[PDB]
Amino acid sequence: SHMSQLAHNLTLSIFDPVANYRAARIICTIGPSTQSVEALKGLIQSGMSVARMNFSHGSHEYHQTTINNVRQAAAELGVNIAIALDTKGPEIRTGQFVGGDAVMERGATCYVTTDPAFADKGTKDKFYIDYQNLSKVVRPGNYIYIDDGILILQVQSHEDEQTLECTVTNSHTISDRRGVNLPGCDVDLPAVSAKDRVDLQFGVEQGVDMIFASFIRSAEQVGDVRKALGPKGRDIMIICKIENHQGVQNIDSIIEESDGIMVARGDLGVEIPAEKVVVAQKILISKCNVAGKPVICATQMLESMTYNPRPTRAEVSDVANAVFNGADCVMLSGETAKGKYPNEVVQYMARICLEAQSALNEYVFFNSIKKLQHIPMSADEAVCSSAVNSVYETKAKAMVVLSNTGRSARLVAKYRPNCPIVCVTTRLQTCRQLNITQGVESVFFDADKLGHDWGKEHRVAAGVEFAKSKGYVQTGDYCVVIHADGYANQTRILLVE
Amino acid sequence: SHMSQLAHNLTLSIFDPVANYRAARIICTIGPSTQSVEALKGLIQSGMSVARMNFSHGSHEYHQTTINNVRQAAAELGVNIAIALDTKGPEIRTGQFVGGDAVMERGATCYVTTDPAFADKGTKDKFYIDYQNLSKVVRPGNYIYIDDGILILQVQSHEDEQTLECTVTNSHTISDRRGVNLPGCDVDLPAVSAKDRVDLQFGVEQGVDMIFASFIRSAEQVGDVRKALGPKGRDIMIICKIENHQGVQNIDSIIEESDGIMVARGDLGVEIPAEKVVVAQKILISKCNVAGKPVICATQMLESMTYNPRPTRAEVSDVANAVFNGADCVMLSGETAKGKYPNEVVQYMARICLEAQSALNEYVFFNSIKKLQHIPMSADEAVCSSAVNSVYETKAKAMVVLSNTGRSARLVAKYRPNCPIVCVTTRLQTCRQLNITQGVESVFFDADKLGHDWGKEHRVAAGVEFAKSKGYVQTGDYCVVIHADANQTRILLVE
Amino acid sequence: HMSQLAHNLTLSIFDPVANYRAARIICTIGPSTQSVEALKGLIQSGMSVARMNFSHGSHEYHQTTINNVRQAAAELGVNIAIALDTKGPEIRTGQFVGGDAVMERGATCYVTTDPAFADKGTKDKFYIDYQNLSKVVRPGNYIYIDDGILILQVQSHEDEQTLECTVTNSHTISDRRGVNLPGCDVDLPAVSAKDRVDLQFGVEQGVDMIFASFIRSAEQVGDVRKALGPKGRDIMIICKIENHQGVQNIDSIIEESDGIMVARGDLGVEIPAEKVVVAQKILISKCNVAGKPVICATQMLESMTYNPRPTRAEVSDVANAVFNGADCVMLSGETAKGKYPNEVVQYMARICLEAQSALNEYVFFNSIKKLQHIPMSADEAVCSSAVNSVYETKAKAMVVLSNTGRSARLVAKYRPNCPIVCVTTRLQTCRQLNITQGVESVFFDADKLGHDWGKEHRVAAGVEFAKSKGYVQTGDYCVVIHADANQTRILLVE
Amino acid sequence: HMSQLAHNLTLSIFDPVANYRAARIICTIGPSTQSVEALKGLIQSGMSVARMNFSHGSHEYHQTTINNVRQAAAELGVNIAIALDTKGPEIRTGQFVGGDAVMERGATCYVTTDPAFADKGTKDKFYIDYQNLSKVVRPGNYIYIDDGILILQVQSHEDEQTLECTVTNSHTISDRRGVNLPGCDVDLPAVSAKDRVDLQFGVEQGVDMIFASFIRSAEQVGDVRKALGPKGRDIMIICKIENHQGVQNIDSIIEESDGIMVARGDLGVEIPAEKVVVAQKILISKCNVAGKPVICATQMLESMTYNPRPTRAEVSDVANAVFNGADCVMLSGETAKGKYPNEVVQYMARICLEAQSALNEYVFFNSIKKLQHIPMSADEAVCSSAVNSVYETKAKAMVVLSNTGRSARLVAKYRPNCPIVCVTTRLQTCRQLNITQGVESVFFDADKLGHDWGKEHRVAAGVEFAKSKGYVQTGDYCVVIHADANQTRILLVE
Repeated sequence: SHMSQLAHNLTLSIFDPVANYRAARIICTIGPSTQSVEALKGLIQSGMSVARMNFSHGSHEYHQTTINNVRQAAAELGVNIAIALDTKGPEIRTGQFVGGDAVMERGATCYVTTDPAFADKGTKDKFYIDYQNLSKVVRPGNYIYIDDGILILQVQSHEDEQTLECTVTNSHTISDRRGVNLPGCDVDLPAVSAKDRVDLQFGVEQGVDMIFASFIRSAEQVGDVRKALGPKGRDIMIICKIENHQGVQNIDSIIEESDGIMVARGDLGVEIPAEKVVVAQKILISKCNVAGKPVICATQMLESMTYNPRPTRAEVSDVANAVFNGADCVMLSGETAKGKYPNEVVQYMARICLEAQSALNEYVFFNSIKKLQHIPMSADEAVCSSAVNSVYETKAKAMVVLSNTGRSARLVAKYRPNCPIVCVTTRLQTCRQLNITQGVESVFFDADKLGHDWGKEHRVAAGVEFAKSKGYVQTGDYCVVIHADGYANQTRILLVE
Repeated sequence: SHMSQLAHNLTLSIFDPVANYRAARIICTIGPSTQSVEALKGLIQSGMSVARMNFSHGSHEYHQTTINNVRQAAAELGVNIAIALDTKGPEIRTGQFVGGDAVMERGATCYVTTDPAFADKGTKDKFYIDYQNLSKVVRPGNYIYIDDGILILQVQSHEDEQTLECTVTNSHTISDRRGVNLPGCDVDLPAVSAKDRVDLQFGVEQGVDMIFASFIRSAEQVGDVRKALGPKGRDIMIICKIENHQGVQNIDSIIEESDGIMVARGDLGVEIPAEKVVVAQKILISKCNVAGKPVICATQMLESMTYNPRPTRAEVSDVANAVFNGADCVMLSGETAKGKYPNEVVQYMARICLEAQSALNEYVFFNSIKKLQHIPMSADEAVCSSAVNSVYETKAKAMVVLSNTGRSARLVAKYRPNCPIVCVTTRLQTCRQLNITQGVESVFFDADKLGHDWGKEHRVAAGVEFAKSKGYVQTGDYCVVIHADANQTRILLVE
Repeated sequence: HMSQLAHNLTLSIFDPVANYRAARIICTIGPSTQSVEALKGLIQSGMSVARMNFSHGSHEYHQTTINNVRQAAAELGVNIAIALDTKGPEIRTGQFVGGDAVMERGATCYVTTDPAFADKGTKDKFYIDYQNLSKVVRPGNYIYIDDGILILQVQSHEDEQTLECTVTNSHTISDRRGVNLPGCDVDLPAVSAKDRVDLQFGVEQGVDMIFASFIRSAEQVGDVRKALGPKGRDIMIICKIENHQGVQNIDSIIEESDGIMVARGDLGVEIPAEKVVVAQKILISKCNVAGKPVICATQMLESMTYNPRPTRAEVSDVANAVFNGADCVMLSGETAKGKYPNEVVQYMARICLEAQSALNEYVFFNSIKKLQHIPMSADEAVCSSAVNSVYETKAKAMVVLSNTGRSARLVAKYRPNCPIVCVTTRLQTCRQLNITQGVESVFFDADKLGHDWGKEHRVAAGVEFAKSKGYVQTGDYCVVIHADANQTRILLVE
Repeated sequence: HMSQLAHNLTLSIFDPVANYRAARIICTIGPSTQSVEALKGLIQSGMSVARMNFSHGSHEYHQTTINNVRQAAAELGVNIAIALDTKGPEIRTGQFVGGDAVMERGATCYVTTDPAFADKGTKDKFYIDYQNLSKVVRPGNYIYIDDGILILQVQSHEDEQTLECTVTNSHTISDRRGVNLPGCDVDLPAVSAKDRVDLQFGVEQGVDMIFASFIRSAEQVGDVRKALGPKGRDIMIICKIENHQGVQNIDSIIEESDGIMVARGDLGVEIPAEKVVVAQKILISKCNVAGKPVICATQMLESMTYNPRPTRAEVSDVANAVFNGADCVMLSGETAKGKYPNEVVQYMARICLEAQSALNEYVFFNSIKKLQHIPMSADEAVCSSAVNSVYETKAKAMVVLSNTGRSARLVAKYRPNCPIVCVTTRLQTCRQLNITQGVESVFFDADKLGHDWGKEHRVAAGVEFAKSKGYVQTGDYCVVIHADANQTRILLVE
């Protein structure tokens, strides 16, 4: 019997043809070294499906350019690249430093103020932290984690109402404006602060496709986001970023009430042990798989390619095992944001994603997933899992989903067929929005030009002809056609003509 | 965990409402006590779906009458009753006896002859056997089996070219013209005798729906029967009767080449031990479910109700278990042909079938069958097996299968959904012909009167309405629609 | 190879029968089989359990059965269990003038509780032994005489002891027949004062098990136990399920008793016959998962009471009782008053052997396995993991050392595809194991052949039996198990 | 609840870590961990195997490694395995004047086989030790240098010993680096004269296992056993899979060797990085199914050679080596020339502990069982059934009496959710089990504490170890097993 992965690894051979449709999706973070149309085209061409604007930095005019360029680059290449707005959030940062940085030393005693006068002239003996309620929330004995939690200062006493005496436990030199975390204090900051509310309204007007919501801990907080986007942005997706343990603990309620998860390894790892982050990843990705919402593998992906032409052995296994975990998206930050090799990172990630995938036990995923759905299931759920089951039964070589919001294509993608899925939509912003779901590819069908398509056949042909041109289907091959969402519900098996 | 029948048994309570819609189908043998339109109406009304005509008896005129009445009775009630023409076959029989019977006592010597002169005036001391090359095929020491093999004669020598000296081993008294079996001789008779060919042509002209071909041993003999049916009957269903051990052996090549099987326990029992025949049944019924072609639990069904008002505690278990094995159909012979209780026999069998069926693990069938299909499967095969899988996932209280030849209805029927299957046909014969396939009902759709229906949605509506008015589905209930040959599945939210 | 259906495709009727019947046969003793010569025949035809029906005959009569069975079995060097089937809360009609009655339909008739009318009853007025009948019966209620194929309907009280009754179903009735009262409180004690003495008789005579009649409560079993005394703590209690009051309770009744008997006939009194079949499946599958013995009970090979061969259906009935999962099949009238007691059993052997050797053995082991609460008790794991070892090695026999039978019964629970050979110091264990399928019991006399502190001697005797019955040869594998402490060997039969 | 996906849904990181590390850690001893003081520290941090890399250093040197490992583990009263990793058919470049070369791009450079260039090479012409190099290479061929990251193209033969080469890739290369020749029959024998001598030294010093290099062929393993000779028959042969010829022949190789090491580094030379990941899965799962130890091998925690903390990716990579199914993880240079040798092992242990205590155990047990041929031999079944018992009973530890250690190794194969405690009279079994996951050895001296014929003393010692490690308590169940015969017990720990 060919039950589960172990059984499957025994057949696999690396010398066999790399089965060619890359399911996994790549997000890049745009920044100084990739903002230009020209360099964006390269990103698209290397394998980007999502541009990620990071609102922790840059004016609106900045991001506005990133928005205009992405659109133009994409239009020139004739593809659809989803734009994502990534929330600043309830961030806590240190001030700047005189000279480059600090040089925090071990034995050292140092001072930390919430006095803004020390922002523009920070020093390694005393520096700024922008969290105004710092000295009203911290006791002596507590630690302040700085710079990805790699620098730890214990708090010793209150120098003044605004300044903190601090011992320096760890030691390492640190750059301008770094990530501060206060374990064991209620950080009162709201998940959608004054700035975010205006950042998110900017995103709605500009027609972003999704939000990457930073530091979500509450099921209730995802609510504050939805509300701040307003009804004029009821259709924009909310992809919650899990960054702290409060978020892991509340993953279920957060998933039940969101559109997807980004598993932010870097941040979790600030106060979660690095080895436990590995498990955390597995748990998060799989909860998402089961729920059928998109999940993104987060930070420190191919980290060495920010400054080197070739990634390290380990970095590679990290990407591969991310796919194996069951990731929809892998993502790059600095590597493409400020990196010295923006095309090469994306290309190489694409290759690793392609490989890993073609070695996965595609089936088990489906079977495992089916076995966990509550029966009796909703028509459209059954409609999809049966279609996927049909793919497997017939060895069908492509699926054509006619989907208009994405619901269907996303709920099919849930059941992991061993073939490419081709989504055909009259909504362009669906094409974009399906760039975070694995294995789906979107073919736009223009209802303004090519008619209303009542008989629904014109759109199905459009899907097959695409599938045909991509190499998925040849005259003879089978093809599972599905439509879900009183009509709705419908599946054909087509003989590709 | 709930994997198989044992698990399922622990939850069942006999006191629970009996899931209505008897899946199994009933075949009756028409004869003197059921030929009247009047009696046939009661038979139909009692639970009959298939009227079997046994051509081992009666002129064409007799069966013309059977057909005419079966038809008119059914037409009057507004139902579709399939007519089976049961082949005579390669039958060996004895002649007649002076007075009712024989009276074979034990160590007695008797003479068996192939001389037709003795056919009308036979005796316990010497009588006729119609198979002409009897003497030319039998060695001394062979047993001659008579009357469902309950009387065994041993052959001692040839008295002349036409007569055999026989010793009597079993003692029983025997009626006129009983079945004769010769174990261990080449019974050279054709599987389609010259008489069979005319009977079969008579079948094609009167528009029978199927042949119940007796004594099939070959892959190739099923051919012989089709070639005899001619091209004007290219559509008539051949059901192969498995009646002997040469038959069980070749069951596989036979199934692969026929439209269905009848497990004739009585005839298998002539020279296979009863206990073995039980297992034979089990094999043949499962071999047919996986093959997806009909199977009929054949003989001696509810036997004592030929002449008693109520059947025996055993006869019932025997029926219950027939449905449990996975039979499509249950057939009566003597009970309805000559029977003193033709209605009550069908009603009781109706009731037993409903009960057993409603206590069977429907799912374990589906899955067990799904996991025995060689992948990759042909589109419609998958389309159906997944359409069923859709049912179990949604607890859909009905299915609507639009099928023209019955192929699709039959292929869904194979995967045992736990609900009524409602077929819609634009061919009337498909309605009759589906009466041997389990848990399916047919709604006819007159493409002549009600339009040719392109969008195939007028037809669905009808299939749904039926289901709605049979009690199967209401507003809110889910319903699975399927058409194959092509390929299309909907899940309807019945309004 | 998941399920039976899949397995059925591979079977062939022309393949040799695997020689070892696993199901066990119980025969009821009566006039035609009480003699040592008749019992010898019965044993050799394949009887495993002498059933004494205490509804009929004195102790002296039953004493004779007990003495004669013992003497028969001994002469053949075999061990035969002895069941004391209980009378219980029976209601019977009185006697009749001339053979029977002949109840015709539209007839009005009279049913008394007055004892005077016992030995001289007619079809116009006849006795019923239930004293409180008239006090528990509203007019309109049906009375069910004779396995409930004669249905009276009550019309009024002619007096305190007599009921006016209209006759519904018309069929003639013999002497003294089973009366049943649907929808009344039959106040009859499960263990009655006459039953008390009966049970104690069995305790003194060393019967091996009781077939307690008409069990309705988990508690009623208690009544049987409390009456067997502390001197009969070892006697097995098999509950007979004879009514819907006991089908509904089957669950708690299994959890308390030592095993079930599925009395199809007496269930069939008011439960429609078709359902009885399903009830049969449920009870057997329930006992099976519980790992306690279950007997398919009445109306078995019913025509072989007067005929030399059974009816087609009477065969399927037996065959299906084995597939259903039963440990035992029973014969009542067929062996008790039958004309062909030997031939009756000899078919039942043959049918059992046939059914049993076509029955997918694995699907059982797996089905029961996948229904046990985890974590399971050591002894439980021990056996299942041994039966697992059996399938993994294709081991051709098992050897269980059990002193009470517990271990053997827990091995037999998980259905290996081979014989189980039990080895015991207790003789009563040999007998007691005659109702659990797939086991054969070898006596090992701790008295004459030493105590066996190594267990190595009893095991040689296990294998040696196995080897002799043609189960295992030099080369074969034998799974050796001892539970309760908790040990399992896989032997390479020398 | 079927597979990892289902199990992942339950898991939470805040559920306390299970306190037993199954994964085993091998360290390559080098110039920074050869002292007893340093070896104590390694062991204490979690090293189970000292690897002697014979590509470098004299016999004298490794003699020192052998003596110290011995003495350190004796002082700490622990049993520590000594592995001899073989040089094999290595192709290496000579030394360079200055530190190294600095290969700039499209520049012509020369390659000699002429020894007189070995000690004084330049970036313009340098030595390579393979003699038939120029007899075996065509113009148009590639010479790979330094684990792949420098590619030369052969242009023409300057002379019988010198190749003209264009430099394709630009990176500088240190002293004596590895040379590879793709699409050339590298003829060198798998066990060379120098290796033959090396192995005999191994045998004489009582190494416990060989880490044989560049194993391409099922019958090259044969050559290693021939060189080890009859005096070293009981030394294990762990074949290193290092080239693609070995990934193809893994099947024939595994079934013929004792175990597999997965040398990502050298596999990575001509096999694209992302494929190696897959080859790792394939090689690991293959061994698990075969029941032989597999070791994840190169570039493990690579940055901790120079840094006090690993990277995020390095951690993932270790973790996944456990999820993939490795028995062992190895550190090469990190403990050899490392600057944080203890901390390297410490961090590694910790990772392996985390990964494993979230690694669905039961799926391994089934994945493997459902892949063994039936009918399996008694000891196979005795072991699988034992584990099945472990699961049915939620037993908290196992105890194997195994002398050569076959049975322990063959139990570990089925992956119980408890620690395995192996008990042995043979000291060398204790060390040799240092490479199978989730097993610990207790040495039972047959010379001081009697022979123990009834095995009862040895089981006590089994359970006591268990007890003192906080695995089993007065109350918990413990599965005892001895195979090769074939006996399983479930003990209620006293």
